[PDB]
Formats: sequence, C-alpha cells, structure tokens
Amino acid sequence: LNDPVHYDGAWHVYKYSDVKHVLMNDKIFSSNPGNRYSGISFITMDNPEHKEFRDISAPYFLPSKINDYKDFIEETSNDLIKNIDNKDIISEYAVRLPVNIISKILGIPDSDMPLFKLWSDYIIGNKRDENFNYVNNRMVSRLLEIFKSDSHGIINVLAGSSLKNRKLTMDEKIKYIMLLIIGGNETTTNLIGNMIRVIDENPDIIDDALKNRSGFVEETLRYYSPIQFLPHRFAAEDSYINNKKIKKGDQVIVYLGSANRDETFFDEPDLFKIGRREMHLAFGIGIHMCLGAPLARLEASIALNDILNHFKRIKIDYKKSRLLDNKMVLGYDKLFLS
Ligand code: HEM
Ligand SMILES: c1ccc(-c2cnc[nH]2)cc1
Repeated sequence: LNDPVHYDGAWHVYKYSDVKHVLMNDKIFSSNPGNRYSGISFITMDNPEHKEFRDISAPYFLPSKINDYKDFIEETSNDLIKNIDNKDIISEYAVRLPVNIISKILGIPDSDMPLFKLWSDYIIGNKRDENFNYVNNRMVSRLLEIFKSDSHGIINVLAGSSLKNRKLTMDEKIKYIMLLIIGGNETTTNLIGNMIRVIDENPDIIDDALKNRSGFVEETLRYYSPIQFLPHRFAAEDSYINNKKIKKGDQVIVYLGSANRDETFFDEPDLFKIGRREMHLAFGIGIHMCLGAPLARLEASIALNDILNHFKRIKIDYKKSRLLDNKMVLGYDKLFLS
C-alpha cells in the first residue's frame, strides 16, 4: 500500500486512515460530481441537502425497525435454501434473498422482481447489451405504477411525500427508490458468496462462526469487501492527504477494499481473525454511510446460518464457478458446490 498517486485523472487512496479521512470530510471531498459524469439519488448528494433526502426513508432502516422483519427473512431464506441443491447458489439464493427482502420492504411485487434485479444488474456493471434501453423503460414504468397502487411500504412512503420548502419531484421520487433497489438487489448477494468462500478456504472455522454468526459476517466484510472501492468523489477545494496536494475538482478514488487490510490498523490483517476490535470501512463511514447497513447485517446472518445448517461440508467446485470480473466489486458470478 502506498501514498495516493495521480494517474488516469484521479488520486487513488489505499490507506484506512486516509480513506476513512477522505470520507469523513464530505465538505471538502464532495461526494457529488458537481459537474457531470452520469449511483443516483442522495448518494451523489451533498452535506446539507444530502441529509434532507436521506431523512425520509432514514427511520425505516434503523436496527429496531429492520429487525421487525427478522422472521420474514428467515422465512424467505428457508424456502430458498430448501432445495437449491446442485444449483447455482448465487442466482438461486444470494440473489433471491435480498431481491425479496427489499422488494417487500419497498412495495415491489413477486412479479416485478425478475425485471428489477435484472435491471439493477445493468446499472452496477454486471451485464451490458443493447437490450438495456428497454429494461430501463420497461421498468421505470412498472415503478411509476407502484407509486399509484398503495400499501405503506417505502414506495408509498415516498409517493405522497416531500420535505422542506419544496415538494419532492416525481423523477426525484423514482431515483430515490432506484437508490434502494440498487442497494438491496445488489452488493448483499456478494457478502454471502464471500462468506462461503471463507469456508472453502478455511474449512474449520465453522463451529466458531455458528457460535458467532455476527462477528463472522462482520469479519467477512473486512476480509472480502463486497464493494472494492468508491470511485465517485471529487476535491471541492484544495486540500491534502498525507503529503499530497489535491486540486479542487480532482477526482478522489478511495479504495475501500485495501483499507480493510491496512496493517497499521488490523493486527495480522491478512488472516480471518474473528472479533477484531476495529471497524472496517466496508460500509464506508460518514453522512454517506450505508443506510442499508443494518439490513444486510441480518440477511447476511440469517443466511450464513440457513447455509451452514444445510450443508455437511463445503467445497467450491471451481471448474464451474467464476468470480465476477468487475474490479470494483468482489463476488461470485457463479458458485457451485461439491
Ligand atoms: C452487502 C453489501 C453492501 C455494501 C458493502 C454496501 C456498502 C455501501 C457503502 C460503502 C456505501 C457508501 C458509499 C459512499 O460513501 O458514497 C453505501 C451506501 C448506501 N447503501 Fe449500501 N451497501 C451494502 C448493502 C446495502 C443494502 C442492502 C441496501 C439496502 C437498500 C443499501 C443501500 C445503500 C444506500 C441507500 C446508501 C447510501 C446512503 C447515503 O447516500 O448516504 N446498501 N453502501
Ligand atoms: C450505485 C449506487 C448504489 C450502490 C450500492 C451501495 N450500497 C449498496 N449498493 C452501488 C452502485
């Protein structure tokens, strides 16, 4: 790991302290592409305005509140992890679980999930075709309708809403939900594929994991950061990082992945020591920290369990399995067993 160097048009950051710092300072390192680049919603939103948007759904992902789904999840997990044998664990499980838990928490039927996950998948760079233009269309439409429908799920909560001295825009409302869809349908799928990996490579940590199904997850998030790095950050004013002068505008590429391996922070980082006493910037840190953090921690845990209690041993047929090849995120595209 070295000092942030400027190349290809942006400084890269691989040290927990500098990363943790680049994020913690959002007034200086605007999480917003002031100019234009083209995730949406309040994730590319800034300091003062940011909070106003994040507020709306904000109370719905609080530990106490998400756990108010504790059963439904394990409910869903069971049916999924029931057969799903010899089958692609990713497609048929890791995908199905969060694509469900979120669809419901939001208002998305069991009929739109195929479309939607299929949608996001394009957004987060995991499949590209000309066929995308009418998925975006073929979906926003489906979304546009759900706002009408009813319930009291996030979407309805977003529907008749607004805040401050303005009424939230419809497109603003759409993008808002698109933010939670790209958060729920994705990234969670990998923290599951990465715990399994941990098992293929470290065969006898099982019995401890069971005992501490949480610290285990919590660890996987440090060892195999689902999201390898955040690319969209830019200098809003001239500042430093170590002994580097960032020019106002300068793109700031903060590599989370590495930061979780920083040696100056984690004793024998490289190992899977469970229970370490330091937080991992996997879910980031700051005003922009993952609002879905509490959500995944559970889904992770429940499944971790559902999994282990369903498979004697755990080998990963690699002649069939392949890790997505998108350097920004770490996870399996296909993972098969035995
Ligand atoms: C398991 C994989 C997950 C990882 C590793 C992950 C990681 C992160 C990180 C690091 C950020 C902040 C990026 C930044 O600073 O700009 C973020 C933001 C966010 N994540 Fe995730 N996430 C995960 C799961 C979820 C889930 C399930 C949801 C649920 C819908 C979700 C919704 C969001 C939202 C809405 C934000 C942005 C909040 C804001 O703008 O401040 N995430 N996530
Ligand atoms: C674009 C927008 C949001 C996300 C995301 C963050 N946390 C989970 N998903 C990933 C790409």
